[PDB]
Amino acid sequence: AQAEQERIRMLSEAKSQIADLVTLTASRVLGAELQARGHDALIAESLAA
Amino acid sequence: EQLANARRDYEAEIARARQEAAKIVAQAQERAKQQEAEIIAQARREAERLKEEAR
Repeated sequence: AQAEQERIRMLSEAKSQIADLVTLTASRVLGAELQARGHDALIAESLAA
Repeated sequence: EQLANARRDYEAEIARARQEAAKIVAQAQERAKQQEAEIIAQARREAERLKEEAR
């Protein structure tokens, strides 16, 4: 039963590391997009506050 | 002679019963130790197999 619990823990760790390894899948893409798609003057208008 | 024979027979019976009980206790202790060692080895092997399966 403890081995089954440890297997479930390893599955949860893999699920968490899927997002942890998705740090490079999102951060670099967002940086490149902000360098290219955002370009300059992409500050919108903070009229609400 | 009857008193001496009765005393000797009682002593021999007590010694034989004590020896039989000691032998039974030793056999039971050895069996329990062997079973515990086998159970520990089986649990270790099962844990290693479970870790390999998880990996």
